[PDB]
Amino acid sequence: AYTNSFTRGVYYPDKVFRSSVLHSTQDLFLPFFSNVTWFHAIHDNPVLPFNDGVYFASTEKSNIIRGWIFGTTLDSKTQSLLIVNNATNVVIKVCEFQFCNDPFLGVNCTFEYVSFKNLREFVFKNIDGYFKIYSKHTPINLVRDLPQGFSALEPLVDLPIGINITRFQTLLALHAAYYVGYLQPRTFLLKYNENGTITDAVDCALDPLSETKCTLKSFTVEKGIYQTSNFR
Amino acid sequence: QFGRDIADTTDAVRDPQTLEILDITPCSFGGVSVITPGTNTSNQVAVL
Amino acid sequence: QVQLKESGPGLVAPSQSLSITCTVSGFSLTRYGVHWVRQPPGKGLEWLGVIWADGSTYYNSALMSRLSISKDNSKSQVFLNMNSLQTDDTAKYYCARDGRGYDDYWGQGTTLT
Amino acid sequence: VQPTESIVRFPNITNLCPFGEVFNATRFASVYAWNRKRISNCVADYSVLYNSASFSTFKCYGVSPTKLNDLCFTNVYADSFVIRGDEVRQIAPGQTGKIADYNYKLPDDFTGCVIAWNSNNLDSKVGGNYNYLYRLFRKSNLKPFERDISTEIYQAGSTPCNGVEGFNCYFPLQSYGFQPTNGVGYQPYRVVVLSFELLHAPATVCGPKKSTNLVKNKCVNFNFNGLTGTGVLTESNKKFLPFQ
Amino acid sequence: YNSASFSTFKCYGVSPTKLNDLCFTNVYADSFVIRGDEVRQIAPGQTG
Amino acid sequence: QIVLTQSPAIMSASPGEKVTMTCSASSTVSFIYWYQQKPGSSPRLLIYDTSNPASGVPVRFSGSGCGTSYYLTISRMEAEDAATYYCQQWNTYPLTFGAGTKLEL
Ligand SMILES: *[C@@H]1O[C@H](CO)[C@@H](O[C@@H]2O[C@H](CO)[C@@H](O)[C@H](O)[C@H]2NC(C)=O)[C@H](O)[C@H]1NC(C)=O
Ligand SMILES: *[C@@H]1O[C@H](CO)[C@@H](O)[C@H](O)[C@H]1NC(C)=O
Ligand SMILES: *[C@@H]1O[C@H](CO)[C@@H](O)[C@H](O)[C@H]1NC(C)=O
Ligand SMILES: *[C@@H]1O[C@H](CO)[C@@H](O)[C@H](O)[C@H]1NC(C)=O
Ligand SMILES: *[C@@H]1O[C@H](CO)[C@@H](O)[C@H](O)[C@H]1NC(C)=O
Ligand SMILES: *[C@@H]1O[C@H](CO)[C@@H](O)[C@H](O)[C@H]1NC(C)=O
Ligand SMILES: *[C@@H]1O[C@H](CO)[C@@H](O)[C@H](O)[C@H]1NC(C)=O
Ligand SMILES: *[C@@H]1O[C@H](CO)[C@@H](O)[C@H](O)[C@H]1NC(C)=O
Repeated sequence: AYTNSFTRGVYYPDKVFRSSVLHSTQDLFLPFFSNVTWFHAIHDNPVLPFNDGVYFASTEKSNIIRGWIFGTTLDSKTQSLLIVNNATNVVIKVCEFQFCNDPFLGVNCTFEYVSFKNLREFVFKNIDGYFKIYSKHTPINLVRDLPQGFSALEPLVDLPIGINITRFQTLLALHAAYYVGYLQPRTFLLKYNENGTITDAVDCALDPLSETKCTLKSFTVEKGIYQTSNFR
Repeated sequence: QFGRDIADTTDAVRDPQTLEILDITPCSFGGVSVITPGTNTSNQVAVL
Repeated sequence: QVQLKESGPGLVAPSQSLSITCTVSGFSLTRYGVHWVRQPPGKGLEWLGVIWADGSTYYNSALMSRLSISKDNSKSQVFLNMNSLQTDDTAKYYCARDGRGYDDYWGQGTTLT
Repeated sequence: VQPTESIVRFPNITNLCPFGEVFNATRFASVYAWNRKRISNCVADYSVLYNSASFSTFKCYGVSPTKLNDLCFTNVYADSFVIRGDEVRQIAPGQTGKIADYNYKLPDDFTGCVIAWNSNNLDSKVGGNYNYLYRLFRKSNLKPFERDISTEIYQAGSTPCNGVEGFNCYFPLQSYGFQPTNGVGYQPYRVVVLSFELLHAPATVCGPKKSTNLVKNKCVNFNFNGLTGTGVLTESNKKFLPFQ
Repeated sequence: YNSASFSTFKCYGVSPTKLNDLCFTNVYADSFVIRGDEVRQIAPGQTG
Repeated sequence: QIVLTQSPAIMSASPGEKVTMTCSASSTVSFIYWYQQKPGSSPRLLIYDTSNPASGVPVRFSGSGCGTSYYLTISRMEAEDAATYYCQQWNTYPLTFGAGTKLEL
């Protein structure tokens, strides 16, 4: 069912520092007030399409999500990224690991590296084989349902895994309300504050009022009648 | 075989299988206008 | 079996000419290639080799007078003839075939001079 | 007011890359199931390539061989191939042919440059070097930079050939032959391609240019990772995030 | 297109990827032998 | 290309005394084939590219080389009697056969 999700699903489209500016860009964004699948981790871990890139968000209390796996068949026939978070040492491998029939967490690699109250949101996308990672850390206090608010994700890590990602899967710990959104080639106006953090956005195709705001390049519209588009 | 308009665009074609003439009329289109009060008052709008 | 066999090897004479023929069975001369290698007594071997489907020829030699391939392309035999070969050459003559690889088979013939 | 002096600074990391591991090494991949290699944290030192190279072709897109030192490249990838010279002309963007449809599609929007030299003294074989393998039929044509490693027997009729050879049924794979006295256009070539993006990104591989000290509050000609200009450099309080 | 015997395909009229869809009112085949070094000479604006 | 060969003259006291064979060549050669001969009678049997064996030969062989110099190593049993080796190049004509002499008793 729909909720008032507002402006979730917005990430930094590029790596340019900007402040006190409204920037219009075309990229893969989460449609405003769109459907996001609500998953449960009690006592629901399907494989979802990736399309051209996926926005990720999760809320945790016991670090249930510790590593993502990307691939096509999950059957040892191709290279598969394996991420494990044990102690405080991140280890990344992309070998053809033999996984169990039912992966769970208890309470040919080309790039190896070895080192609810808090939601850690990430963006994972593959452009010409390049695995780009974005993230943002912020405290919240909400367990029951989708968090209300806005939070933009900065990039931190770029892993050259070289896998064409079309599907992805989550990991549930069986004895963690995680969120999955989807990107679309929508045009958004992103507002950067004095510290260069985007706090809001307008989806130019949500409705005629959003079209008016997008056309006039402002978040306030004066009283009157505006010609904004053409029906085809 | 071909017809032309004032703008030199294609007006009609003869079907290569059945020798009939079909007119080509561009698909329906038109302007959309939005009548709205300021956002400091209400979020209700009307569409013309 | 796939086979190479040696036929009418040269025999002692005062005349310095010598003749030898080699015969092939279980494969056609149009289907693979056969290479011809010679050893002086007390020395390493010496080589003449060519790669073909049929009818082609390739040569490199320190001397080439009177010399070009001689062949009876009915599959019967391949033939060698030289005026002075008895003194100059051919204590032993060897008959050998090559394919794409790891299918290479050798036959040995002994020439009396 | 005119500038008085230039200020040049680059990251203080030097080690050999080396290029010899990419270029000089032996027995590199066949045309399909080609390989990708990544290079970081080394001095560019192209001048050794300028002196040593005897390569029969260089062509570069969006860059020139002069103005090539004093460039910092954010990512570097190298791809190696064994090819027949008609394909060497085919490897250009926008073309058509077996290569551009089936194997190694290359986009018109590209910033790299591609190098070829003729290996006939090594790659060719007496009796043919069959180990170089290429694919002749596919139901559709690929988008740039992805491989296929597959076999699903091609059907050339309405009836199936039931996953086995038979009537109107072909194995999609065939072998090149290169020989002595090869056709000069046919004979084998080795091709290497490099791809990079030149701006707005922290980089690691920089050219062989020594740094100097920087002087503040004066009009200077500066060069930071290839970005040049004239201006006064002062302190700031802008807290950049790690990726910026 | 599948024949591998051709060394070069440079077109000035139509793009090499459009020949599968586009079709023509007439085709003429001008057939003759030239010297290799003169291949560059068969182009508009060239002399010899 | 001309190729040049060296060999020792040696008296053994046991098997496991390691043995090496070497060839040196006048110019670059990319592909070479590896052959063993028994004295007195001269059938021919081959060890080919990537130094993989043909049928009918012991498993303990490995070959790897460097330009203008080729090496393969053998450890035990009958090769002490049986091994005489020739090196030949197949990249361009003429296919020179090479020469030499080797013995163990
Ligand atoms: C992106 O990954 C997808 C997923 O494997 C690749 O698409 C598959 O291609 C095979 C080969 O024909 C098909 O049999 C599968 O049906 C495809 N998968 C799906 C989900 O449709 C695709 O080739 C990859 N593309 C790139 C550019 O890497
Ligand atoms: C969004 O999810 C709700 C769940 O009840 C569903 O009814 C609705 O059809 C979905 N939206 C679209 C566009 O399908
Ligand atoms: C977790 O502990 C195991 C114990 O053997 C170790 O092998 C592994 O490297 C640890 N995890 C990480 C991510 O380092
Ligand atoms: C690793 O890649 C090589 C290609 O160099 C391939 O031959 C091999 O099958 C791969 N093995 C695994 C386990 O992925
Ligand atoms: C921006 O950073 C400064 C640094 O002290 C801080 O005072 C200010 O509150 C920040 N602004 C926002 C909107 O967080
Ligand atoms: C096929 O072309 C012929 C040629 O005139 C025509 O009579 C016929 O209508 C065409 N077929 C169809 C299904 O239109
Ligand atoms: C709209 O509301 C804003 C609130 O900040 C106020 O400043 C502005 O004067 C208002 N305009 C009108 C036309 O009421
Ligand atoms: C390539 O490697 C060979 C190995 O001996 C060496 O002689 C040659 O100088 C190297 N070439 C370059 C350009 O490094």
